Amino acid sequence: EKFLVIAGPNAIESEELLLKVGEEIKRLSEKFKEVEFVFKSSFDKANRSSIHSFRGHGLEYGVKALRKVKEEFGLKITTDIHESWQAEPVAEVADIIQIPAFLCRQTDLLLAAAKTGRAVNVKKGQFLAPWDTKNVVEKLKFGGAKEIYLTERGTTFGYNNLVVDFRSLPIMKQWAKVIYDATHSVQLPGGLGDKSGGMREFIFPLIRAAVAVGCDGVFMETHPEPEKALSDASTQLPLSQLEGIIEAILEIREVASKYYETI
Amino acid sequence: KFLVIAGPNAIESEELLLKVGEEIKRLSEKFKEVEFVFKSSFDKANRSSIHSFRGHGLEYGVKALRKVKEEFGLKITTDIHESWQAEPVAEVADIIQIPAFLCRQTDLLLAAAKTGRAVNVKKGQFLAPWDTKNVVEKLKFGGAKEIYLTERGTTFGYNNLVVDFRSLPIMKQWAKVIYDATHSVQLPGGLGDKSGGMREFIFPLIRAAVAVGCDGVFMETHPEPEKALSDASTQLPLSQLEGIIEAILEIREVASKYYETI
Amino acid sequence: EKFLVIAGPNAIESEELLLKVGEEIKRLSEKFKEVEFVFKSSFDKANRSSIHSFRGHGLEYGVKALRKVKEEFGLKITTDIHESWQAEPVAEVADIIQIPAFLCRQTDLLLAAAKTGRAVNVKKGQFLAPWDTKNVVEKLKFGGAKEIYLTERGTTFGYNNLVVDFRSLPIMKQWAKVIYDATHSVQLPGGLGDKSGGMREFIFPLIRAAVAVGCDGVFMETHPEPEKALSDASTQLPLSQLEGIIEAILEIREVASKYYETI
Amino acid sequence: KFLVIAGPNAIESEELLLKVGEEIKRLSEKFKEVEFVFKSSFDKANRSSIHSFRGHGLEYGVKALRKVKEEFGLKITTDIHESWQAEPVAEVADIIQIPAFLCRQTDLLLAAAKTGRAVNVKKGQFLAPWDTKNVVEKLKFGGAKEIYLTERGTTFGYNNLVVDFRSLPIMKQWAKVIYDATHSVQLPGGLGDKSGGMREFIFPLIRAAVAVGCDGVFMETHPEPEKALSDASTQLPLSQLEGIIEAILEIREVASKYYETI
Ligand SMILES: O=P(O)(O)OC[C@H]1O[C@@H](O)[C@H](O)[C@@H]1O
Ligand SMILES: O=P(O)(O)OC[C@H]1O[C@@H](O)[C@H](O)[C@@H]1O
Ligand SMILES: O=P(O)(O)OC[C@H]1O[C@@H](O)[C@H](O)[C@@H]1O
Ligand SMILES: O=P(O)(O)OC[C@H]1O[C@@H](O)[C@H](O)[C@@H]1O
Repeated sequence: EKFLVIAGPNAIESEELLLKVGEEIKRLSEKFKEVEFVFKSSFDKANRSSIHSFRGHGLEYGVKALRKVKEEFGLKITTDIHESWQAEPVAEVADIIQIPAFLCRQTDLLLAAAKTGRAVNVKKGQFLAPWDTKNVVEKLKFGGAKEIYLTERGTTFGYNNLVVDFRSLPIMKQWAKVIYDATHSVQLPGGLGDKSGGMREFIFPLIRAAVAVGCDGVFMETHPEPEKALSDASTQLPLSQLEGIIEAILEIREVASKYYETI
Repeated sequence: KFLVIAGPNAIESEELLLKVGEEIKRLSEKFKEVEFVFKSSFDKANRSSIHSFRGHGLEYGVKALRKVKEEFGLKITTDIHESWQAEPVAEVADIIQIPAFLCRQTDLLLAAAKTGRAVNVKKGQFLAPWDTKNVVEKLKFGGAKEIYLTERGTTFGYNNLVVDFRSLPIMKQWAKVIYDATHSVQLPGGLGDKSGGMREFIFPLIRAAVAVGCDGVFMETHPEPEKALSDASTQLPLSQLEGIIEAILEIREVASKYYETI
Repeated sequence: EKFLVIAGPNAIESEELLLKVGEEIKRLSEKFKEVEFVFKSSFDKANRSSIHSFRGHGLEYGVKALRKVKEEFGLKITTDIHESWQAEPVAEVADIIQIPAFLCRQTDLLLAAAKTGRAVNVKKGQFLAPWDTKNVVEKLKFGGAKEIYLTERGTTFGYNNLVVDFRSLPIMKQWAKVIYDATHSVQLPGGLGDKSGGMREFIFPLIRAAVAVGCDGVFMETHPEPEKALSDASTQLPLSQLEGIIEAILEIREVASKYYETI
Repeated sequence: KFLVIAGPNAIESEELLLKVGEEIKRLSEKFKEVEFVFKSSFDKANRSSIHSFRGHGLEYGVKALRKVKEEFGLKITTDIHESWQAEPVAEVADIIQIPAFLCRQTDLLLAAAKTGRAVNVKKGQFLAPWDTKNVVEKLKFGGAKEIYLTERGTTFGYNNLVVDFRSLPIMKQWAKVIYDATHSVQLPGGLGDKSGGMREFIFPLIRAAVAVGCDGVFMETHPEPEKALSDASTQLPLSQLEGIIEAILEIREVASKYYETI
């Protein structure tokens, strides 16, 4: 099957940032024809730790910027919703509606996404056990979703730390396509006090682990200059490294694929 | 004075709310040293299963809660799940409750603060005690003046929660602290299509809460927990409420002498 | 029943330190007649994180120093063993043989303590679940132990941190007398890099929690000047505070006792 | 070259050791790119139950292991539990293994280092990856020159272990790293009087280990795990060993190009 790579800047800092990142993703989609690229970026960070952190420029602006990426680069789009009413308008541009980790249990939000007809990707809550996502998929199917994804993004391990239990990949694959979020999996929630931290040095090794185990795609946030990102600056991958990382996971996936267990 | 938040988990009917409210009123008259606040959710917006009980709607819920406040003269508290619900709920709710999974949703917090009502935030199972400082800050920015933080357990491996009592003194640095004696013993998704829990530990842990030191306790109670349409594994039998309250007042009286300052 | 208080300096830094601490414990045992005091101190710290940390002055010296405390103050004694052969000689002075947390599963060590005829107190491993201690008691009974204690000293919670799940008290009470270790429960394993850290400000509050829940005794390490301790300096209680803490737990125990559930 | 530690968990009999040793020898001849080390414990000193299988003694165990080394010319590794066992075991063991629960016992570590043999320490379920720096230091102080650190899971709530693969690169800073594919999927005391485990995850996680990067893998194997007198829930069927090894060599070959330096 076609491997999915969801990538883009964490937040829509500006329409210009999106086009800059989108141009590279478009170039990569031309080379890596066996990959299905989906451009990602949030029109709003509705769950920042601090009231003083960057949130975004609103839904209207965000959708407009995302539509510009799809229009100019012919790229598929995905962004996350935070309250039920946002589903309808976001569905106008988003091919995949993303459900935030903390909100993976909010029935109304899941139902709102499901009835749009768009695909739905649920970030697995840090409080959820792999087998607890079965009910998440059931809600979505009940709501009309035909294309469902579950994203592994780490589990609460003590305070301000997350661990990735790779056993979750084959488990969640029993009821949905599985995506591995390579950048949030290394973040240290609230690690910096007023903001979450992260350990970039582990992004690549853990992504190699994910593809060796077997998943249906990877989620990677990238920015031209991570250090200047208005959000998740500790975990966003330098745009220049995207190509190399993608080539690596395709190679590892190929050599490992024959050993992937049938679920 | 000591705060005691109690009532049925979900508003299964205003009939249920009146029966429980009646007992809470009787206790209210018996323990003048305590401030009772009646709690009940008009909607369970985070059930594990799509087929589980959610409720009868915000309008039915607000009406029933209003009945309780008018008939028993009890303060009210219920939780909201989306920003637009803050305003209508503020009509009856003396304290607006913010769900644990939603403790980081800025718009929900601000919406609650805007109503001018008191705000009680359930500490997320994914949050560290010190991470709540930022939660309180958002609320103050939103104009909230009476803010509470509720301990309800922390993710400990899969389908299990642990109560780190160090959180009580830590959170006390920036807000009034409440101990949720009901959900702290629940086992998330432990029953497959529902969450479980161990009632035998409710009392022991609540005794620990007052020995450590907290500004109040949160306890869900139902006449027949077994028949509850929600959180049946953790809800306390209405008949046992009085005994537990008297017990925590006694322990608090003696232990309060040692509560550390600030 | 008579409440047990196990206290003393973490390690036998010198015979003089033991006598100094012992004099205070003797004085307290005279006032708190309803309490059964047991003097504790390790003749060896066999599990320090660093090879450069203080271990002790040997078994022979340690036993001699402990015997001096029992002889001079008529106090009961308890110390921990690390290998099977130490049981016999330690049993000569120790009324209660303590089994280290990391060693709570070493069958031979448990058996060695059990056959001495002395009481045995097992520190619950940081890797053990409350219900896993049942088999620990079974081994001891099999080995001849008639007086068994299980000590709560925290559970691994993420890295370099421990949490106390007070549900363990009523659970372990099903098969043994339960002791709460008020000082190790607040330590941060390896928190200081080459040594473990600790948070003293939580010692008293958590001990209040333990007695409110209900236990058969408390374990508290104390030192005249914690800051100068050659081990566990972050968690040892100033000797001057011992009396106050003891009085407090007796008061809380009394008021709470009528509510203690029958196991 | 890549290290592969394999063999039956416990020395149930030298007969069992010879049968398994025979297959490991055959693989040894088939994969010259790999260095095989035969493993088997002469004693299970940490069983949950007093009634469970422990072994036939150090003398019987050392003799059987010596048979394996002499008949198949395979290096040997077995674990010790008390300081005095280091010396006699060093007679046959090329690598002395230190049990996870005992990774902080200074005298055990020093005793192992003194023999001059290689030392492989199972990382305690209570240890953080960075805490192992001190473990290696003790061994160097004791005179050890060939030191390994083995990842075998970390305590994650009750009766469960999680593998934090970030530990591989972190521990690589001070020792050669081995991934225990067998015990990493075990569920401590999960079966009441014994530990459980989920075999279905052994292979997937071992693939992750080589993709991340490690100096070797540790896998316990038994002709009929079902009949094993120990760790029956995690031991790998002898027939499946070849396939898994070929698979990890292939993955390692491709992924090794990306192993980060230092
Ligand atoms: O405000 P902090 O704690 O940095 O992090 C919240 C972030 O974590 C993720 O949910 C989002 O990317 C959001 O920006
Ligand atoms: O998993 P289930 O039992 O469906 O729901 C979890 C419960 O935990 C709390 O958030 C609510 O009271 C809710 O009903
Ligand atoms: O060397 P560190 O890490 O400080 O701590 C080991 C200590 O933790 C407890 O088992 C003992 O009291 C021992 O001294
Ligand atoms: O709980 P049980 O199955 O008795 O023993 C735990 C096992 O885990 C490992 O230390 C040993 O291989 C031992 O046999």
